[PDB]
Amino acid sequence: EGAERDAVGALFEELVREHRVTGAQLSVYRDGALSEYATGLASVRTGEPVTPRTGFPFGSVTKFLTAELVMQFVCDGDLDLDDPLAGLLPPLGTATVRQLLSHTAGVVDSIEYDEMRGPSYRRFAAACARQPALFPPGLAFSYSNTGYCLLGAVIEAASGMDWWTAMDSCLLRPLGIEPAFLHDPRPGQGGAARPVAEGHHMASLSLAAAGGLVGSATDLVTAARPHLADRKTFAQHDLLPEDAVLAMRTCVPDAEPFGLADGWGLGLMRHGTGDGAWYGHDGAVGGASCNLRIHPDRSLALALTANSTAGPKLWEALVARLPEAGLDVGHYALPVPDSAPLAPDAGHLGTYANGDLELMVTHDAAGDLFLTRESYSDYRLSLHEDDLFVARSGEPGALPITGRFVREHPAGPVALLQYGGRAMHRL
Ligand SMILES: *C(=O)[C@H](N)CC(C)C
Ligand SMILES: [Y+3]
Ligand SMILES: [Y+3]
Repeated sequence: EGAERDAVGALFEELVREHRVTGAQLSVYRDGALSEYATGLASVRTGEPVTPRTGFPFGSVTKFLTAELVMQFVCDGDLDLDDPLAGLLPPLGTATVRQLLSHTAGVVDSIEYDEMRGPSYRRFAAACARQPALFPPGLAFSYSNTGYCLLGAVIEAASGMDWWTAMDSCLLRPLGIEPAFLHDPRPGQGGAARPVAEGHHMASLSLAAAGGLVGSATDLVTAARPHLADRKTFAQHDLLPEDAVLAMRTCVPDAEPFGLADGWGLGLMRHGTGDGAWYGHDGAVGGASCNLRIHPDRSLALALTANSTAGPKLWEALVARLPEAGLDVGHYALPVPDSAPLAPDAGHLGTYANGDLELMVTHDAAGDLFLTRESYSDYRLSLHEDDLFVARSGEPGALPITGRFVREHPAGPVALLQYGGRAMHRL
Protein backbone atom coordinates (compact mmCIF):
# COMPACT_ATOMS: atom_id res chain seq x y z
CA GLU A 1 0.00 0.00 0.00
CA GLY A 2 3.10 2.16 0.42
CA ALA A 3 3.20 2.77 -3.34
CA GLU A 4 -0.47 3.73 -3.52
CA ARG A 5 0.06 6.42 -0.90
CA ASP A 6 3.08 7.58 -2.92
CA ALA A 7 0.99 7.73 -6.10
CA VAL A 8 -1.59 9.97 -4.40
CA GLY A 9 1.04 12.45 -3.22
CA ALA A 10 2.63 12.57 -6.67
CA LEU A 11 -0.80 13.19 -8.21
CA PHE A 12 -1.91 15.63 -5.50
CA GLU A 13 1.21 17.81 -5.71
CA GLU A 14 1.17 17.79 -9.48
CA LEU A 15 -2.49 18.90 -9.62
CA VAL A 16 -2.00 21.78 -7.18
CA ARG A 17 0.68 23.20 -9.51
CA GLU A 18 -1.34 22.73 -12.68
CA HIS A 19 -4.34 24.49 -11.08
CA ARG A 20 -2.05 27.04 -9.38
CA VAL A 21 -3.40 26.43 -5.90
CA THR A 22 -1.96 28.66 -3.19
CA GLY A 23 -2.27 26.00 -0.49
CA ALA A 24 -4.01 22.70 -0.06
CA GLN A 25 -4.42 19.73 2.26
CA LEU A 26 -5.43 16.22 1.25
CA SER A 27 -5.99 13.52 3.88
CA VAL A 28 -6.84 9.88 3.09
CA TYR A 29 -7.82 7.13 5.54
CA ARG A 30 -7.46 3.75 3.89
CA ASP A 31 -6.43 0.20 4.88
CA GLY A 32 -6.64 1.23 8.56
CA ALA A 33 -4.08 4.07 8.42
CA LEU A 34 -3.90 7.79 7.73
CA SER A 35 -2.12 9.66 4.91
CA GLU A 36 -1.79 13.45 5.27
CA TYR A 37 -0.55 15.56 2.34
CA ALA A 38 -0.11 19.29 2.86
CA THR A 39 1.46 21.69 0.37
CA GLY A 40 1.86 25.33 -0.50
CA LEU A 41 1.26 28.44 1.59
CA ALA A 42 -1.34 29.34 4.20
CA SER A 43 -0.88 32.97 3.12
CA VAL A 44 1.02 34.48 0.22
CA ARG A 45 0.84 37.68 2.30
CA THR A 46 3.06 36.15 5.01
CA GLY A 47 4.94 33.15 3.59
CA GLU A 48 3.79 30.64 6.22
CA PRO A 49 3.58 27.09 4.84
CA VAL A 50 0.56 24.83 4.90
CA THR A 51 0.86 22.00 7.40
CA PRO A 52 -1.73 19.35 8.29
CA ARG A 53 -2.72 21.49 11.31
CA THR A 54 -3.62 24.56 9.21
CA GLY A 55 -7.29 25.53 9.37
CA PHE A 56 -9.18 25.86 6.11
CA PRO A 57 -12.77 27.09 5.83
CA PHE A 58 -15.13 24.14 5.59
CA GLY A 59 -17.97 26.26 4.23
CA SER A 60 -21.06 24.13 3.71
CA VAL A 61 -19.07 21.04 4.81
CA THR A 62 -19.86 22.34 8.31
CA LYS A 63 -23.29 20.72 7.71
CA PHE A 64 -21.82 17.22 7.98
CA LEU A 65 -20.51 18.20 11.40
CA THR A 66 -23.66 20.04 12.49
CA ALA A 67 -25.54 16.92 11.39
CA GLU A 68 -23.29 14.63 13.50
CA LEU A 69 -23.74 16.88 16.52
CA VAL A 70 -27.55 16.82 16.04
CA MET A 71 -27.48 13.01 15.77
CA GLN A 72 -25.62 12.82 19.08
CA PHE A 73 -28.63 14.42 20.81
CA VAL A 74 -31.02 12.08 18.99
CA CYS A 75 -29.00 9.18 20.41
CA ASP A 76 -28.81 10.73 23.89
CA GLY A 77 -32.62 10.95 23.93
CA ASP A 78 -32.38 14.76 24.14
CA LEU A 79 -33.96 15.33 20.70
CA ASP A 80 -36.39 13.48 18.45
CA LEU A 81 -35.77 13.09 14.74
CA ASP A 82 -39.34 12.72 13.46
CA ASP A 83 -41.66 15.02 15.38
CA PRO A 84 -42.65 18.62 14.78
CA LEU A 85 -40.36 21.58 15.31
CA ALA A 86 -43.21 23.53 16.90
CA GLY A 87 -42.57 21.61 20.12
CA LEU A 88 -38.95 22.80 20.23
CA LEU A 89 -39.14 26.46 19.18
CA PRO A 90 -41.47 29.47 19.82
CA PRO A 91 -46.26 26.29 8.79
CA LEU A 92 -42.65 25.73 9.87
CA GLY A 93 -43.90 24.06 13.05
CA THR A 94 -44.85 20.99 11.02
CA ALA A 95 -41.27 20.37 9.81
CA THR A 96 -39.15 17.78 11.57
CA VAL A 97 -35.47 17.69 12.50
CA ARG A 98 -35.14 14.86 9.97
CA GLN A 99 -36.49 17.13 7.24
CA LEU A 100 -34.10 19.99 8.00
CA LEU A 101 -31.17 17.56 7.90
CA SER A 102 -32.15 16.25 4.47
CA HIS A 103 -33.09 19.70 3.05
CA THR A 104 -36.75 18.68 2.72
CA ALA A 105 -38.38 21.02 5.20
CA GLY A 106 -39.28 23.59 2.57
CA VAL A 107 -37.15 26.31 4.13
CA VAL A 108 -35.75 28.89 1.74
CA ASP A 109 -32.01 28.83 1.13
CA SER A 110 -31.15 32.25 2.58
CA ILE A 111 -33.03 34.55 4.92
CA GLU A 112 -30.88 37.58 5.66
CA TYR A 113 -30.19 38.10 9.36
CA ASP A 114 -27.37 40.59 9.84
CA GLU A 115 -28.87 41.47 13.24
CA MET A 116 -27.44 38.45 15.08
CA ARG A 117 -24.69 39.66 17.39
CA GLY A 118 -24.06 36.81 19.86
CA PRO A 119 -24.14 33.03 20.25
CA SER A 120 -27.89 32.55 20.73
CA TYR A 121 -29.93 31.30 17.79
CA ARG A 122 -33.25 32.28 19.45
CA ARG A 123 -33.92 35.56 17.63
CA PHE A 124 -32.91 33.94 14.34
CA ALA A 125 -35.59 31.25 14.71
CA ALA A 126 -38.12 34.07 15.06
CA ALA A 127 -37.38 35.65 11.67
CA CYS A 128 -37.55 32.21 10.06
CA ALA A 129 -41.12 31.81 11.29
CA ARG A 130 -42.02 35.09 9.51
CA GLN A 131 -41.10 33.47 6.11
CA PRO A 132 -43.00 31.59 3.38
CA ALA A 133 -42.41 27.88 2.84
CA LEU A 134 -41.22 26.71 -0.56
CA PHE A 135 -43.69 23.82 -0.29
CA PRO A 136 -45.23 21.50 2.32
CA PRO A 137 -42.48 19.78 4.35
CA GLY A 138 -41.47 16.56 2.64
CA LEU A 139 -42.67 17.47 -0.87
CA ALA A 140 -39.22 17.78 -2.43
CA PHE A 141 -35.56 18.62 -1.89
CA SER A 142 -34.30 22.20 -1.83
CA TYR A 143 -30.84 22.92 -0.41
CA SER A 144 -31.06 25.34 2.50
CA ASN A 145 -28.37 27.06 4.54
CA THR A 146 -31.17 28.54 6.61
CA GLY A 147 -32.48 25.08 7.48
CA TYR A 148 -29.16 24.26 9.13
CA CYS A 149 -29.10 27.54 11.01
CA LEU A 150 -32.48 26.40 12.32
CA LEU A 151 -30.71 23.29 13.64
CA GLY A 152 -28.26 25.48 15.52
CA ALA A 153 -31.34 26.80 17.32
CA VAL A 154 -32.69 23.29 17.84
CA ILE A 155 -29.34 22.12 19.28
CA GLU A 156 -29.27 25.16 21.54
CA ALA A 157 -32.83 24.43 22.65
CA ALA A 158 -32.18 20.66 22.92
CA SER A 159 -29.09 20.92 25.07
CA GLY A 160 -28.67 24.20 26.91
CA MET A 161 -25.59 25.38 25.01
CA ASP A 162 -25.27 27.70 22.05
CA TRP A 163 -24.25 25.89 18.86
CA TRP A 164 -20.56 26.83 19.11
CA THR A 165 -20.16 25.51 22.66
CA ALA A 166 -22.05 22.33 21.81
CA MET A 167 -19.98 21.83 18.63
CA ASP A 168 -16.71 22.24 20.59
CA SER A 169 -17.60 20.31 23.73
CA CYS A 170 -19.75 17.41 22.40
CA LEU A 171 -18.10 16.55 19.12
CA LEU A 172 -15.00 18.49 18.26
CA ARG A 173 -12.88 18.13 21.38
CA PRO A 174 -13.81 14.44 21.98
CA LEU A 175 -12.41 13.85 18.45
CA GLY A 176 -9.20 15.77 19.11
CA ILE A 177 -10.11 18.53 16.62
CA GLU A 178 -8.87 22.00 17.48
CA PRO A 179 -12.03 24.16 17.34
CA ALA A 180 -11.89 27.07 14.87
CA PHE A 181 -14.54 29.27 13.28
CA LEU A 182 -14.98 32.01 10.73
CA HIS A 183 -16.70 34.03 13.46
CA ASP A 184 -16.86 33.19 17.15
CA PRO A 185 -19.20 35.52 19.10
CA ARG A 186 -18.18 34.15 22.43
CA PRO A 187 -15.68 36.07 24.59
CA GLY A 188 -14.00 32.67 24.90
CA GLN A 189 -10.73 32.19 26.69
CA GLY A 190 -7.11 32.62 25.65
CA GLY A 191 -4.40 30.53 24.05
CA ALA A 192 -2.64 30.72 20.69
CA ALA A 193 -4.97 30.98 17.72
CA ARG A 194 -4.87 27.97 15.41
CA PRO A 195 -3.06 28.73 12.12
CA VAL A 196 -5.55 29.23 9.31
CA ALA A 197 -5.32 29.59 5.55
CA GLU A 198 -6.67 32.79 4.01
CA GLY A 199 -8.81 32.70 0.89
CA HIS A 200 -9.54 36.16 -0.55
CA HIS A 201 -19.32 34.85 1.92
CA MET A 202 -20.64 32.62 4.70
CA ALA A 203 -18.42 35.08 6.54
CA SER A 204 -21.51 36.24 8.46
CA LEU A 205 -22.46 35.36 12.01
CA SER A 206 -25.86 33.77 11.35
CA LEU A 207 -24.50 31.26 8.81
CA ALA A 208 -22.20 29.52 11.35
CA ALA A 209 -24.18 26.31 11.88
CA ALA A 210 -24.45 25.94 8.07
CA GLY A 211 -20.99 27.07 6.98
CA GLY A 212 -18.82 28.49 9.75
CA LEU A 213 -16.33 25.77 10.77
CA VAL A 214 -12.59 25.95 10.08
CA GLY A 215 -10.28 22.96 10.13
CA SER A 216 -8.09 20.53 8.27
CA ALA A 217 -8.51 17.65 5.88
CA THR A 218 -7.41 15.39 8.76
CA ASP A 219 -10.17 16.70 11.06
CA LEU A 220 -12.80 15.90 8.39
CA VAL A 221 -11.44 12.38 7.83
CA THR A 222 -11.46 11.88 11.61
CA ALA A 223 -15.12 12.91 11.79
CA ALA A 224 -15.66 10.28 9.08
CA ARG A 225 -14.14 7.47 11.14
CA PRO A 226 -17.37 6.54 13.04
CA HIS A 227 -19.10 6.07 9.67
CA LEU A 228 -16.78 3.30 8.49
CA ALA A 229 -17.06 -0.47 8.28
CA ASP A 230 -13.95 -0.73 10.49
CA ARG A 231 -15.45 1.84 12.94
CA LYS A 232 -14.71 -0.36 15.97
CA THR A 233 -10.98 0.30 15.46
CA PHE A 234 -11.74 4.00 16.20
CA ALA A 235 -11.50 4.75 19.91
CA GLN A 236 -14.20 7.45 19.80
CA HIS A 237 -16.72 5.50 17.66
CA ASP A 238 -19.13 5.58 20.64
CA LEU A 239 -19.82 9.29 19.89
CA LEU A 240 -21.97 8.29 16.91
CA PRO A 241 -23.70 4.91 17.23
CA GLU A 242 -24.01 2.51 14.29
CA ASP A 243 -27.63 3.54 13.94
CA ALA A 244 -27.04 7.28 13.66
CA VAL A 245 -24.30 6.62 11.12
CA LEU A 246 -26.73 4.40 9.21
CA ALA A 247 -29.44 7.06 9.37
CA MET A 248 -27.00 9.72 8.17
CA ARG A 249 -26.40 7.95 4.85
CA THR A 250 -29.99 6.72 4.34
CA CYS A 251 -31.30 8.83 1.48
CA VAL A 252 -34.74 10.39 1.77
CA PRO A 253 -37.05 8.83 -0.86
CA ASP A 254 -39.17 10.69 -3.38
CA ALA A 255 -36.84 13.73 -3.14
CA GLU A 256 -34.06 13.70 -5.72
CA PRO A 257 -31.49 16.48 -5.01
CA PHE A 258 -31.67 17.43 -8.68
CA GLY A 259 -28.45 19.04 -9.82
CA LEU A 260 -26.32 18.27 -6.72
CA ALA A 261 -26.46 14.53 -5.99
CA ASP A 262 -28.38 11.33 -6.59
CA GLY A 263 -29.74 11.26 -3.03
CA TRP A 264 -29.52 13.04 0.27
CA GLY A 265 -29.34 11.64 3.77
CA LEU A 266 -28.91 13.42 7.10
CA GLY A 267 -26.01 15.73 6.43
CA LEU A 268 -24.50 13.48 3.77
CA MET A 269 -25.13 13.46 0.01
CA ARG A 270 -24.85 10.41 -2.26
CA HIS A 271 -23.04 10.12 -5.63
CA GLY A 272 -23.53 6.66 -7.14
CA THR A 273 -25.82 3.69 -6.60
CA GLY A 274 -24.54 0.41 -5.21
CA ASP A 275 -21.02 -0.77 -4.50
CA GLY A 276 -19.98 2.44 -6.26
CA ALA A 277 -21.90 4.78 -3.94
CA TRP A 278 -19.89 7.48 -2.18
CA TYR A 279 -21.13 9.86 0.48
CA GLY A 280 -19.96 13.24 1.52
CA HIS A 281 -20.26 16.99 1.27
CA ASP A 282 -18.90 19.99 -0.66
CA GLY A 283 -18.31 23.55 0.48
CA ALA A 284 -16.78 26.84 -0.61
CA VAL A 285 -15.97 30.14 1.13
CA GLY A 286 -14.46 32.71 -1.23
CA GLY A 287 -11.14 31.39 -2.43
CA ALA A 288 -11.43 28.28 -0.28
CA SER A 289 -13.01 24.97 -1.32
CA CYS A 290 -13.65 21.82 0.77
CA ASN A 291 -14.74 18.30 -0.28
CA LEU A 292 -15.29 15.22 1.90
CA ARG A 293 -15.96 11.73 0.46
CA ILE A 294 -16.66 8.50 2.33
CA HIS A 295 -16.88 4.92 1.13
CA PRO A 296 -18.21 3.17 4.27
CA ASP A 297 -18.07 -0.45 3.10
CA ARG A 298 -14.43 -0.11 2.05
CA SER A 299 -13.68 1.93 5.20
CA LEU A 300 -12.33 4.80 3.09
CA ALA A 301 -12.43 8.54 3.68
CA LEU A 302 -10.71 11.43 1.91
CA ALA A 303 -11.02 15.20 2.27
CA LEU A 304 -9.44 18.03 0.31
CA THR A 305 -9.11 21.65 1.41
CA ALA A 306 -7.70 24.32 -0.91
CA ASN A 307 -7.44 28.10 -0.56
CA SER A 308 -7.45 29.00 -4.27
CA THR A 309 -10.33 29.80 -6.64
CA ALA A 310 -9.44 26.82 -8.81
CA GLY A 311 -10.45 24.73 -5.76
CA PRO A 312 -13.55 23.31 -7.48
CA LYS A 313 -11.55 22.40 -10.59
CA LEU A 314 -8.72 20.96 -8.51
CA TRP A 315 -11.28 18.73 -6.77
CA GLU A 316 -12.76 17.62 -10.11
CA ALA A 317 -9.32 16.93 -11.58
CA LEU A 318 -8.48 15.02 -8.41
CA VAL A 319 -11.60 12.87 -8.78
CA ALA A 320 -10.78 12.22 -12.45
CA ARG A 321 -7.23 11.11 -11.61
CA LEU A 322 -7.54 9.45 -8.14
CA PRO A 323 -8.55 6.16 -9.89
CA GLU A 324 -4.84 6.01 -10.88
CA ALA A 325 -4.43 4.90 -7.19
CA GLY A 326 -7.55 2.71 -6.92
CA LEU A 327 -9.79 5.43 -5.40
CA ASP A 328 -12.77 5.45 -7.77
CA VAL A 329 -14.62 8.28 -6.08
CA GLY A 330 -18.24 8.43 -7.20
CA HIS A 331 -19.27 11.11 -9.66
CA TYR A 332 -22.45 13.10 -10.14
CA ALA A 333 -23.61 14.13 -13.60
CA LEU A 334 -26.73 15.99 -14.68
CA PRO A 335 -28.89 14.09 -17.17
CA VAL A 336 -28.66 15.24 -20.77
CA PRO A 337 -32.28 15.53 -22.01
CA ASP A 338 -32.92 12.79 -24.56
CA SER A 339 -35.46 14.63 -26.71
CA ALA A 340 -36.42 17.79 -28.63
CA PRO A 341 -38.10 20.98 -27.35
CA LEU A 342 -41.64 20.17 -26.32
CA ALA A 343 -44.65 22.39 -27.10
CA PRO A 344 -44.05 25.45 -24.89
CA ASP A 345 -46.71 24.71 -22.28
CA ALA A 346 -47.69 28.21 -21.13
CA GLY A 347 -48.80 26.67 -17.81
CA HIS A 348 -45.13 27.29 -17.02
CA LEU A 349 -45.08 31.10 -17.30
CA GLY A 350 -44.67 33.03 -14.09
CA THR A 351 -42.37 34.10 -11.29
CA TYR A 352 -40.38 31.50 -9.35
CA ALA A 353 -38.75 32.54 -6.09
CA ASN A 354 -36.49 31.10 -3.39
CA GLY A 355 -36.33 33.80 -0.76
CA ASP A 356 -34.82 36.72 -2.68
CA LEU A 357 -33.62 34.73 -5.70
CA GLU A 358 -36.27 35.19 -8.42
CA LEU A 359 -36.71 33.84 -11.94
CA MET A 360 -39.37 34.61 -14.51
CA VAL A 361 -40.43 32.18 -17.19
CA THR A 362 -41.56 34.39 -20.09
CA HIS A 363 -42.56 33.95 -23.69
CA ASP A 364 -41.78 36.23 -26.61
CA ALA A 365 -44.19 36.94 -29.48
CA ALA A 366 -42.96 33.88 -31.42
CA GLY A 367 -44.03 31.63 -28.50
CA ASP A 368 -40.61 30.45 -27.26
CA LEU A 369 -39.94 30.40 -23.50
CA PHE A 370 -37.25 32.34 -21.64
CA LEU A 371 -35.68 32.33 -18.18
CA THR A 372 -34.80 35.84 -16.95
CA ARG A 373 -33.23 37.12 -13.73
CA GLU A 374 -32.31 40.46 -12.16
CA SER A 375 -28.92 41.51 -13.60
CA TYR A 376 -28.41 38.25 -15.50
CA SER A 377 -28.61 37.61 -19.19
CA ASP A 378 -31.75 36.02 -20.59
CA TYR A 379 -31.81 32.29 -21.32
CA ARG A 380 -33.58 30.37 -24.03
CA LEU A 381 -35.65 27.71 -22.25
CA SER A 382 -36.45 24.31 -23.80
CA LEU A 383 -38.91 21.88 -22.21
CA HIS A 384 -38.10 18.16 -22.47
CA GLU A 385 -39.51 14.83 -21.37
CA ASP A 386 -39.86 13.97 -17.65
CA ASP A 387 -40.31 17.74 -17.02
CA LEU A 388 -36.62 18.36 -17.73
CA PHE A 389 -35.53 21.72 -19.06
CA VAL A 390 -32.35 23.16 -20.53
CA ALA A 391 -31.72 26.91 -20.49
CA ARG A 392 -29.07 28.31 -22.82
CA SER A 393 -27.65 31.83 -22.90
CA GLY A 394 -25.84 32.17 -26.22
CA GLU A 395 -23.15 34.05 -24.35
CA PRO A 396 -20.11 31.88 -23.48
CA GLY A 397 -19.51 33.53 -20.09
CA ALA A 398 -22.88 32.20 -18.83
CA LEU A 399 -23.07 28.34 -18.42
CA PRO A 400 -26.19 26.37 -19.42
CA ILE A 401 -28.74 25.26 -16.86
CA THR A 402 -30.29 21.80 -16.67
CA GLY A 403 -33.29 21.76 -14.43
CA ARG A 404 -36.75 20.30 -14.10
CA PHE A 405 -40.23 21.36 -13.08
CA VAL A 406 -42.18 19.76 -10.24
CA ARG A 407 -45.92 19.31 -9.82
CA GLU A 408 -47.58 18.75 -6.46
CA HIS A 409 -50.01 16.31 -8.13
CA PRO A 410 -49.84 14.36 -11.42
CA ALA A 411 -52.96 16.27 -12.59
CA GLY A 412 -51.87 19.64 -11.19
CA PRO A 413 -49.75 22.37 -12.70
CA VAL A 414 -46.08 23.13 -12.40
CA ALA A 415 -45.35 24.15 -8.79
CA LEU A 416 -41.54 24.11 -8.47
CA LEU A 417 -38.64 25.00 -10.70
CA GLN A 418 -35.57 23.05 -9.60
CA TYR A 419 -31.87 23.35 -10.50
CA GLY A 420 -28.55 23.39 -8.70
CA GLY A 421 -30.27 21.58 -5.83
CA ARG A 422 -32.64 24.49 -5.15
CA ALA A 423 -36.39 24.65 -5.73
CA MET A 424 -38.18 27.90 -6.53
CA HIS A 425 -41.88 28.20 -5.77
CA ARG A 426 -44.07 29.52 -8.58
CA LEU A 427 -45.70 32.62 -7.14
C1 LIG B 1 -21.85 26.01 0.97
O1 LIG B 1 -20.66 26.44 0.94
C2 LIG B 1 -22.66 25.95 -0.35
N1 LIG B 1 -23.85 26.82 -0.31
C3 LIG B 1 -23.03 24.48 -0.68
C4 LIG B 1 -23.02 23.84 -2.07
C5 LIG B 1 -23.37 22.32 -1.97
C6 LIG B 1 -23.97 24.57 -3.06
Y1 LIG C 1 -41.63 12.42 20.81
Y1 LIG D 1 -32.44 42.65 8.55
